[PDB]
Amino acid sequence: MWFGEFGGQYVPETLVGPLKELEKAYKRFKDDEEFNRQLNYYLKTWAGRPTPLYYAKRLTEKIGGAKIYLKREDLVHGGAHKTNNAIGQAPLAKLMGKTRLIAETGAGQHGVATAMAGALLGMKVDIYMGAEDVERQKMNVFRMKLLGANVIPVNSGSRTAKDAINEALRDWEATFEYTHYLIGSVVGPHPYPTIVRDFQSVIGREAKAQILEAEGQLPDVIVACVGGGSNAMGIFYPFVNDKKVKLVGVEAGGKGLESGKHSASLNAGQVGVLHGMLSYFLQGQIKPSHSIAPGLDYPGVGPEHAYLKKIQRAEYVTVTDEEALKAFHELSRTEGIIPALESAHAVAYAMKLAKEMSRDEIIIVNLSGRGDKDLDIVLKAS
Amino acid sequence: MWFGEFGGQYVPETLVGPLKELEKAYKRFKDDEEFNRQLNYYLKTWAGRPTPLYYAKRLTEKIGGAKIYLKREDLVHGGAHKTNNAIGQAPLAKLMGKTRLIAETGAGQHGVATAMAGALLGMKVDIYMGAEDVERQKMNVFRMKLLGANVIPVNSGSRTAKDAINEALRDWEATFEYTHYLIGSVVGPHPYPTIVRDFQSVIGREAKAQILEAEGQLPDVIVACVGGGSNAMGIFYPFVNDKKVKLVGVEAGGKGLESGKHSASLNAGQVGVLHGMLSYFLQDEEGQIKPSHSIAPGLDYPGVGPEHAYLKKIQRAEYVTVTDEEALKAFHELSRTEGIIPALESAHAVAYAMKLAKEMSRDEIIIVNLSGRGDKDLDIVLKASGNV
Ligand code: NA
Ligand code: NA
Repeated sequence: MWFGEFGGQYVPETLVGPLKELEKAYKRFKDDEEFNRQLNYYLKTWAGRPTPLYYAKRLTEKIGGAKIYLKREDLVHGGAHKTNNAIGQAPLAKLMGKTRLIAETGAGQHGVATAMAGALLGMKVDIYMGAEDVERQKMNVFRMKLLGANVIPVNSGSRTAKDAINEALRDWEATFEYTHYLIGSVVGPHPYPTIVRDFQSVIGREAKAQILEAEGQLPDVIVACVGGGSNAMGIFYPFVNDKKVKLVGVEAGGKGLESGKHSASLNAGQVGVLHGMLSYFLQGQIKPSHSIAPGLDYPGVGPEHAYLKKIQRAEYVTVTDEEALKAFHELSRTEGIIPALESAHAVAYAMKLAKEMSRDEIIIVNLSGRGDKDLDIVLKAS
Repeated sequence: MWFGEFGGQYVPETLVGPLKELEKAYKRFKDDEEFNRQLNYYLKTWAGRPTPLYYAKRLTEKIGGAKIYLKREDLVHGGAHKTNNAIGQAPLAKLMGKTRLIAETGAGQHGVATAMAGALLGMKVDIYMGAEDVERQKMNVFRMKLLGANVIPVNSGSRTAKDAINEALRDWEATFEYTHYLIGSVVGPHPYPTIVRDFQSVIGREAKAQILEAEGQLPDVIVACVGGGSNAMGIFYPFVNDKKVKLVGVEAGGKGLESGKHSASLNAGQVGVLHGMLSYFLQDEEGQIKPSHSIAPGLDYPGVGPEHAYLKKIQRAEYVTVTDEEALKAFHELSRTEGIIPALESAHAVAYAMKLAKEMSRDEIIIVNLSGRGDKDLDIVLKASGNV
């Protein structure tokens, strides 16, 4: 329910029933042999798991310190770690007798991931998306329609992600009998933060096993970018108990901390209730965020990261638009891997951290996705 | 050098030393322990091999006939099988003491794959590309420059693939001391058709093991799309001695075979010489390579590998055509039905597999090589199909 004081289930009574039903359904299937046989089989044959753990040899020699490994989630079907979550939540919903999936999206990336999972399982999929987001993300919207999903633009208020979230809550409230709300990150009321993190944990369990095979030891640092925080928890969570591993989350520094134009909820937001959870967001009411990485452009952050920060298990830092962009070009030229701009934040801070560390130390960076979707954006910038 | 009567080494005398040195190095390293260790390590950690074999249940049942499995080359780093070849050849060139990679590309996908490999190995990369093809493929070209590669537009001839290949050939002739010419399909002068096939054979080796594991027997048919024939030879080759295994190569039918606007070299082409090989080519009454059309840019290659010409002669493999209309429907169909957006080249294979399974019985099996992912083609498909 909670992670320290963070988390919770602060929703209108109308949503309490649907949430307990989700929580009970999850408790039953989570460890179920048959449900896990279906999920591991989709992740293998359909999604491509396991993803490799890659030694960035040339980048490492260039900077001069720590060995840099990349967890290559960029190679997941769809090009983004979000697939892991969406393909876990979709079959679950079908086991509860749901014929429909809804979800909201800002950058369009969870939109794509959900439409894909829906196509696979033959469920209807409706995606809420602010009309201003729709215009900015022409290609993700087309991807969604290609996969057979309906994209409902929201043409009220600020016409942004905040307006789309609310419209999806009102929808689910009306249609939970047959509809599952497929939340995209480790946010929202219990049990979503836990469910999402459990479905992304596969990343860390593989990474863990892959670095023991390659180096004979656990890593010294694990770096990962943080929007809501699903890829970060995914890779962090199997190492939470291992005291020797530093966990570093990298939030979107945007145009700089002092400009207002960033998405550093943990580093600069205040605690509050939002989206049915107690955590950090930028604010009284939500204030707008910004990031060149569209997936990091979300006012809030996960309550389990809020917790890890409070108890100091994990450290959180920022990287600017300019820093991520240079790391986008760096990894491309030096390793032949074009990273998602979200992932480039992690890479950019890994590059800074490596410089100050010893040649015998080890950083693993969660390369949360590939850069193909971001080519237009980088072309306007450069 | 030969596959029956096709293949050969039809290049100026200047290129014969370079091609002997390449053949000598390949025979030295092909079975070398360390070379294969490093190659397999890259193919695993950098490219993401193995790729899974995926059962498309929903599609199979909708059609109501033979089983359809997709070999998921769309998941390889880069989005396409091409990477398998590029990461085979680039280290080989380095071990030969070369510091520069050059390459032809028409769709831009091979040039991207070449750029990625050169970036990894820290080699210079020059990509020759038809000026008309540069204009039609702005994101693949941006990808190449992002990767550190220089792109060199070709304004000679019809400014298409054919001309890029010749300019590539002319450059290598001058610079072969330091430059390896990274040929991107099972084409070119010997030893390239053999080499490229050998580096794509991994696909069929994985598929053979995976289908045995999944079904307890070999496939009844295997379907791959054919431009130059790289991905098809890759999946075909480890099954060629398995006599019962049908092999089907699907070529671009374009607007229709009777329209001339297509790219079906094996079905409608004549025997000729181009690119330093003897194989099948699309040409007119006066011998010149005719322009090739397909909605799938990677099947614009105006000829085909000599080994496919050989397999067609001895009727080991069958070769068919599929139209733009048909491939485009398969692209939509696979996206809705399996949530996998295929490359338009691969959608040719799927389209044929969908036609073939319907006629076959429910206990027969078809492996389709899903050669690439469709992200690169979305601008094309939105223009063709429309903004829904
Ligand atoms: Na945030
Ligand atoms: Na052809």
